[PDB]
Amino acid sequence: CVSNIMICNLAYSGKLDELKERILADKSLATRTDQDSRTALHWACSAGHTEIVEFLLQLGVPVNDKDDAGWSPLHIAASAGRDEIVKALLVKGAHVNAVNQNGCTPLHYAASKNRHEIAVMLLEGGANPDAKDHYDATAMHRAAAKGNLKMVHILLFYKASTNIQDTEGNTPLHLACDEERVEEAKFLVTQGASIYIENKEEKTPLQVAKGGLGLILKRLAEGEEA
Amino acid sequence: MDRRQKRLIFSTITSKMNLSEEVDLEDYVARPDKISGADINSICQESGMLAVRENRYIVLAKDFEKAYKTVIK
Repeated sequence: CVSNIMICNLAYSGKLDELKERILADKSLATRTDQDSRTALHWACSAGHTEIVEFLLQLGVPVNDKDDAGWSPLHIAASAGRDEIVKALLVKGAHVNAVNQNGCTPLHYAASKNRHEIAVMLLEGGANPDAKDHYDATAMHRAAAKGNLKMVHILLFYKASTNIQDTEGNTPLHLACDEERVEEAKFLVTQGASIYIENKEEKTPLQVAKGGLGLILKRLAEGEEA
Repeated sequence: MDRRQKRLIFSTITSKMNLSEEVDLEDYVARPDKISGADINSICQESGMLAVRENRYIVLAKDFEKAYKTVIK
């Protein structure tokens, strides 16, 4: 079991029928909270049981309450890659720019785990592409760091900035270079990522790059500035 | 340490743990604190502990958050 409240365990376990009989037998169970300040909605979202989520939504339960970790149903759904559930939540007005305890919005996780469709759904629904977490990290930082090249492209289409700096002074380009995401890096400079911004270590994306990647980028940049 | 190595240790150690699907280790990987493999090891162990102390067989984001705070000063 994952919860101290029976209804929450049934939601995670996906027991739709028993869950419905018990909620209709006592409507309060639909919003009862557990030790993590979670309701059947959170757990159903985590497990990805679309059916249970739809049943709960048509029941009119709240869709924006956060658990004790600051996670809302949308954060969970997005990070867990439950495309269907994320679309349904958005319809019911899920807050697309809500942040959890570390300052992240659903888009952060979607971009991080390279979830294209969920990312698009979120951006089309008004997510701020430049949303910064408590460490001033954006969705693009997490994508660029891991080499999520297509994700970066998606973020760009929605006017994402390429030069926002995190608490260590790094821009998505920095991260890309540090982790040697070669193709990503060239692409970034190609779209205006600055090769001149210094991080807290006084290094530029050029001085962070390895294997002569810096020469390449400097050439791309200078040519893109000409 | 190197950013990729930091990620590797996290994913290596948790590969043998039951993490809820919404958890994203990149949340801790991406932080500025200079921790060591031992710290990473402690963070994961405490997280498992925190999950058990709640009779939960799946590890949550809240577990890693406390654990992180508990190990890094």
